[PDB]
Amino acid sequence: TVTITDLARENVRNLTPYQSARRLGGNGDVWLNANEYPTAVEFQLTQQTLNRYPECQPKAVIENYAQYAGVKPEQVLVSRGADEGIELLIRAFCEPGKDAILYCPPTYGMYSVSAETIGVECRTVPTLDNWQLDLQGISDKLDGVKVVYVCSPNNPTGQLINPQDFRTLLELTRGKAIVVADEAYIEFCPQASLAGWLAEYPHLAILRTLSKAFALAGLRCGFTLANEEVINLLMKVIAPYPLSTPVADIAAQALSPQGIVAMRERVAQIIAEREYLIAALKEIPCVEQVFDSETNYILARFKASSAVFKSLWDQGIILRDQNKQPSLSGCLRITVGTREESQRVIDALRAEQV
Amino acid sequence: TVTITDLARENVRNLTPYQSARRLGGNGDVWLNANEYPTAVEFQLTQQTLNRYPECQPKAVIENYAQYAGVKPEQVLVSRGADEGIELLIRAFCEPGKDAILYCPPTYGMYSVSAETIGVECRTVPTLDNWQLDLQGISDKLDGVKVVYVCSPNNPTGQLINPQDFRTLLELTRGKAIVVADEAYIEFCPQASLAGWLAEYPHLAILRTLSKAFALAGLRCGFTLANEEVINLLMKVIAPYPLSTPVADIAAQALSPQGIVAMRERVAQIIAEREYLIAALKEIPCVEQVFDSETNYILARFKASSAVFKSLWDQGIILRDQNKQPSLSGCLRITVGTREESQRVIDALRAEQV
Ligand SMILES: Cc1ncc(COP(=O)(O)O)c(CN)c1O
Ligand SMILES: Cc1ncc(COP(=O)(O)O)c(CN)c1O
Repeated sequence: TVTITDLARENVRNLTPYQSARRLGGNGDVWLNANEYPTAVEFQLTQQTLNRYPECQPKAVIENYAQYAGVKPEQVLVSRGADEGIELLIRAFCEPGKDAILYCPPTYGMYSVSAETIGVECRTVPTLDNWQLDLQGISDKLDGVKVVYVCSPNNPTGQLINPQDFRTLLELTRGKAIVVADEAYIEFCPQASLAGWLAEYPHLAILRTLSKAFALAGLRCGFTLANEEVINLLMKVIAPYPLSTPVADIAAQALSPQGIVAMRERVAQIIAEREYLIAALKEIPCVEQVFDSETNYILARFKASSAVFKSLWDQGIILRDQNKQPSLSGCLRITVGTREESQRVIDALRAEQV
Repeated sequence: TVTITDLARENVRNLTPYQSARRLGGNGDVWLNANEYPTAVEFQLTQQTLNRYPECQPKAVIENYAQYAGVKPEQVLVSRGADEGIELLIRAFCEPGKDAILYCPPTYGMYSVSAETIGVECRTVPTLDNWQLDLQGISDKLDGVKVVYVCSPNNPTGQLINPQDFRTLLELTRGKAIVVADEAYIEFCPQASLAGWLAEYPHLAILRTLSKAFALAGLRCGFTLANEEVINLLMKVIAPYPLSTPVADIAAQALSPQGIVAMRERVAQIIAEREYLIAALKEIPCVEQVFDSETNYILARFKASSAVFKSLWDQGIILRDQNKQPSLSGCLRITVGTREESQRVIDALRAEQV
């Protein structure tokens, strides 16, 4: 007898779904585990046309984002979060069972999940001790690679990748692979974006999202910025109607000139709060080291991190365990929330210190 | 020199994106080309939690739909329309370059588009003259097939597939392939659903949507109904956060007991309007034949169909040309809208008749 499971693809049977979830509804009161902006920003629907299909690429959203990002509208694609952008790039450039993607741990886990699910080889070149790119390592492992993902600023470590090294990576991949700069957190350090480099690199693509600084993770709205040739290829593999009208409606509102002003205020707010938390953490006994951050989260190494994580977890303070990540033994990632939430973390940590 | 296009997958370079679009903004006043409910049903957001990520599978949506469909919650998956359900099935059961899908033209075009884009062989077995399944043909072309798609009622022809033949198809595929009954239009003939057959067939999957009878195409919300084993496999390949909160919010509202009552009223409305249009069309000179329908659209063969289509198009009456579809020479698909819209069609057609 043949089971339904026997009919599934081998890679699908053996893969482990992305570990995003880690809930405890009505149990935790302080959520600093998903890099979400801490407070809700309200939006209401303005377009009651739900009986009709939306545009594949809502014009107002594309144009408002292009204006905001400083790129041409033809260089923008909107999708269901940066997560879908990751998928589209593999779907368009990586032949299953032939081509591979390359990423550098420790970093965002969806690059690997998407490739493994689609059936594309995952090539890894761990970053250096300070999490900067191992350029020599990458240079000798590019055969068969079609897409390279580099998160900058990096999640979960928090630092920016030296642009001088992005220059090198872009040269190494010229005429060989698409370089994807994941800028999910670039709003917190806008001057470091590679968006203005498009005219120099035909193979450069950039991932953006409304889930973090924009405080709209619930909208599942992201973008890919690239030269027209790349955008048009991605448009050949995207679903016909990837964005719902309610999302196009509210996303456009959030990207209005006033919306941008508000987003920048949110960034300033988070940066000021981040610096408070960083300074405070460094003084806590159970904290061994706090790593520099250019995002809305902080990576810190703790003494008995698993004990600390479980202790805060039971207290309703939900963080993100990084102990199993390469090079991140003893590290926990703390999202920057409100001052009160930072104080909850600080006070709880001071309660450990053995 | 290597171009960006040279880096794209061969199948991606050669494929032709799905032909959904056919717009003429502010030019057409009567839209009967996408099988959308003709009037907007208003919904407002009730959950201002947009800064937080949604659940992968919003509980209220899953439970409300399960209740409505008469199946167990564990037998339901929610996605970005039935379009994504089509994708998930290929993604979970079809190994690119090894396995194939099978469908029977003329039918919905996304089965082929998804398979071709992913890189899975498309096996076709045209339906018979009356668009019923060519069972003998299918029986001899199942080698390597992992997923079979059958739209019932069928788009664009409008008729139901004889359940006696679904029984045969299910036996032919037992322990070999997943049979997917596309029930995007089952709300118009609910008694014909195969949802109650799940306990008898481990390999049966059903596609459902909120885009038609539910009048919520703008929400991009669909479902897949199947036995738990199948649902769980599909859940291994779906994106971590496939549904936005605004959509989960409003979809749940539309699936409330009162929402179901309203949907059924919409169905009754459309059926009554459909019968009016069918009866009227048959009498028009330029109409050669009107085919039976159990949906919210009517397929009809016309004399000089291309002339008729262009004529109405220029008059602001937008239909869906089927002239290029196998066996559908001279046919146009007319969505059932309001009485006024049906009259516009009837009056325009009577203006031809040469
Ligand atoms: C580095 C990184 N990239 C991309 C994403 C996805 O962003 P999205 O909510 O637009 O699908 C995330 C969200 N955790 C992320 O951390
Ligand atoms: C037969 C059929 N199946 C599936 C779909 C997709 O439905 P959705 O708007 O839920 O992605 C459609 C929409 N035209 C359809 O006609």
